[PDB]
Amino acid sequence: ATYVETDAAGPGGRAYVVDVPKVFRRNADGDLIEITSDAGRVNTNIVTATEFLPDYYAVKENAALVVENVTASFPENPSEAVIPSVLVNTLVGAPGETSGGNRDPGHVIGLFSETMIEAPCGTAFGSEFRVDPRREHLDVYVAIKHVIGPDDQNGGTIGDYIIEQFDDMRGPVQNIGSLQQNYLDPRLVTTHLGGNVVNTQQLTQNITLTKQQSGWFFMSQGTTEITVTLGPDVTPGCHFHFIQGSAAKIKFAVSPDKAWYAKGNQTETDGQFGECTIRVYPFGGTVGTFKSAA
Amino acid sequence: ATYVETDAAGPGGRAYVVDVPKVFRRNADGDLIEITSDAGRVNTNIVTATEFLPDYYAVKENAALVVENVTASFPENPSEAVIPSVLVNTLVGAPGETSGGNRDPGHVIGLFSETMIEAPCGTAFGSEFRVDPRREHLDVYVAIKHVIGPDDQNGGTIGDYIIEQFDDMRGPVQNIGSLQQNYLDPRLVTTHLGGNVVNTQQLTQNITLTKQQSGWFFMSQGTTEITVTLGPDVTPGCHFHFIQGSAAKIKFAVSPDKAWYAKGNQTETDGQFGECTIRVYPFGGTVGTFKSAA
Amino acid sequence: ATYVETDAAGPGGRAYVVDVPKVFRRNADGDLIEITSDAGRVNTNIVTATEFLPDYYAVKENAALVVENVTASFPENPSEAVIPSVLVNTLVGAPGETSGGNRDPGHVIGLFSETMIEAPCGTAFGSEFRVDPRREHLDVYVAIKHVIGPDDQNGGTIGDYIIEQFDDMRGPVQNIGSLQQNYLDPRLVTTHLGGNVVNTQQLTQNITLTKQQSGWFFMSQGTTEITVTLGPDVTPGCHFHFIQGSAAKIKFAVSPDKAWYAKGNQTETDGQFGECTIRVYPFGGTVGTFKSAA
Repeated sequence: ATYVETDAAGPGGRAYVVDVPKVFRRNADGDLIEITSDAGRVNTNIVTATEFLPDYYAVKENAALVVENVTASFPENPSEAVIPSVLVNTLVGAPGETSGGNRDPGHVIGLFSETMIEAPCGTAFGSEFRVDPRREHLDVYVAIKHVIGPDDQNGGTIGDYIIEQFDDMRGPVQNIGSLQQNYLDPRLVTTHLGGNVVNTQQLTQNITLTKQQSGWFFMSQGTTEITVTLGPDVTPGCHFHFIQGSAAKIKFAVSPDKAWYAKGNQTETDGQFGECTIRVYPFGGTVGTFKSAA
Repeated sequence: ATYVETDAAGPGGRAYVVDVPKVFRRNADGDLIEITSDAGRVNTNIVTATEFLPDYYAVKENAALVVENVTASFPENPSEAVIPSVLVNTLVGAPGETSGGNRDPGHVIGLFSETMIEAPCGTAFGSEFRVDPRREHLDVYVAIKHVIGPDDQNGGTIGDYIIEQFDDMRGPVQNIGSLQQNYLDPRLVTTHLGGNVVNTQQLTQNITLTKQQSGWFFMSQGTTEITVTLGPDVTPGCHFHFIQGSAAKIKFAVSPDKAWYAKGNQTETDGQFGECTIRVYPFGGTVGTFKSAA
Repeated sequence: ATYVETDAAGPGGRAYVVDVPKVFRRNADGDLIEITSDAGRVNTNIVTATEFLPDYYAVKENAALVVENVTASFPENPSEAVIPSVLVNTLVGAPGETSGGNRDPGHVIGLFSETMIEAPCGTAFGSEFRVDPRREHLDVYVAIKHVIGPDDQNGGTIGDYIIEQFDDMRGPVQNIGSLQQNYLDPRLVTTHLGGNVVNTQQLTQNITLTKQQSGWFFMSQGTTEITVTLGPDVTPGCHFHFIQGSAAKIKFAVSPDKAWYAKGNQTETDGQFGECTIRVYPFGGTVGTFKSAA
């Protein structure tokens, strides 16, 4: 780190020529930040309790970190450049280097959002996506977009890909009152071009159907009769399928608020290999479509 | 000053360190210009975008906040820790105290994303999840991965959990053209294990089927003749189901751009409980499977 | 350069000042790179990860950016105010001005996540949402929402509002091992009121069924018989729908691992307008519900 006379600063310029690729790390209130082109790292904030002010300025003044990006092109030349607001670039391994990596026990996270709740709270939001078309027309908006780079530039191989992955914690977690997934606006259309898989189970004891049992396949296996009771929590719209693979018969019952509706008033399957489709319609309309054993 | 083996510049080290959080540089005029930077909790950027350039180095030149996190390890000792590029924590209630909380009117949000529109905009992205396997092999990729704390370490309870909620805004918004959820790659293998609910409708008058009503279960009610007309918008591949629960007949009509197809050119139902399943197919092939009344 | 005491770094502050307008760094190749400050926060970090420590305090040490929000409120008067943690406000055009814009080739991204791979890796997460109810009870939690400003506040229009978009990259991308979307907790209940669209195709030669083809509709065209073989990859819980669209019969074959199962061991459709519903059940039970040609 000296002042030298070099041509890189001009025909006869002078410069400070610190001679290490990892130039000044700088010391913040405890940590070496990075090259002297960065800012503070750890941010904390405490908000003051107030009333409901559903305004953008109000939530801005309550926010802990505010990032805003404004683009202003000319009317003659509306630009076509990609303008992200927040760019999080997770990188593993230095470019041009074949050193190290991360193993299975650990994992790298592009963005970790953790909810820390220990006080009585009404609702908590993990994310939110709002669009405000104040003045103009937007041709198309997408909340979540998935892009994978073409193989002509990326020679790597991805063994497995998951769009969305949800584990099971029936043992470790019991305090969840109810977990669901709601789409209250039927305007959307699901253009699912792939396959699908549904749950299946074999019945041997009498069961009470709820909203979770919507749509699986039931196998009546055993010798004693198996009774299925449609609980009051079952909502119109779901459907269940039953097929008998054994000699045991299948009995059906409904909640008092549901009135049985069937062709011929049949309350059980006719025989083995007989199909039974149970469908629920508004104001408690239970319809059981039966198929002959033969 | 001085050069140190900090180990914060990789496994090797050998970086240059300055022991104060602010450094400066004297320009030609004689006044100091800061080399470093430190912004508060509010950040603002204005960009005069040039022509389209899909280069990551060019892309980061327009972002208002760029975050990188590089993981480096020895080739013989790959890392096994967890490396989140960005960590955001939403804490309610000071630890060691249960005082206070948030009711229904106020909702704590881990991450807020929103947009204002004031100029003609082509398209807008609420998020984007890219991946570039530039050189090496990656085993598993996950876009969104939901985690619930185990109850052995969590004495509290969660009454309701929603992995995704989309409300209905029939009244408040009417400027939206279409609502879509596209999966343009049939190579996707969706795996489900929960339940499903299908919207159900009771038909009583003339109806022109569109994209929104696809996949539903329709009920024939009343005595007057009910006609279902398939408009041009109905793309191939959609499926519809109809059940005649009364004596009202059901007629089927197709747009002139496609030809109706059924069993024996039967363009109507046969009677009560005569179910018709309509499946559209390319080249204008609209097939209808008709079920006998008895 | 020497540390000095100046007011330019705050009232009664100290700094590290270089007395030359140009400061240079020697990179790994010996070239000189000028050190300069751009616009926007460039928060960056490099981590030499230790062993696996799955603790919040431990993991927070490896984050390039940490945001902490504590909404402590009084016990007798809990708050009812919306309090986000990270607020992102991307907008186009200043309020009150219609000048300029951004056409379709360009776009704005609310949060541009990224992931570059240069070294072998085990697991990568695009994002992660976690809830930790240590002490108290939470009423409702929703991971991700979708809120659109009501028209009484927004005067513009939206063309398309895509909840989730996934394009097709068969050409550019062929190094992907597989594409999946797994839900391995059966307790989940979904309420999809919108339309559902699946993939349909017409057979022309002998084919082998895969997981991607589950839940599709097929028709046989021509005169030569077409053989459909269930591949070894087929697992229990799938379903396939087949209809003979022409005079050519469709023969059914099963891999040695799976066992064929049908009413009367009917391995092919009798004639045109026949129906088959092939469902795979535990222990390799490939059971096919059959409907005759008529």
